[PDB]
Amino acid sequence: TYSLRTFFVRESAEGLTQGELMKLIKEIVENEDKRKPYSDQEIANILKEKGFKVARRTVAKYREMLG
Repeated sequence: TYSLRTFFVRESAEGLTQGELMKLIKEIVENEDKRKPYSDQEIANILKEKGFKVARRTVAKYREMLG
């Protein structure tokens, strides 16, 4: 009740909406870790994966929206 479409959007995000990114960040924290939680640093690092266009700053903002 959420999954849809395929998965293949490495080179830059699909112009996703700010709202989509939110759930995206939270989704990443869906199965975080205690000794390796998806903190703003992590999620932010994830972006380095050459996927979405985030940033410690942006993540920080989201962190508050969810964290």
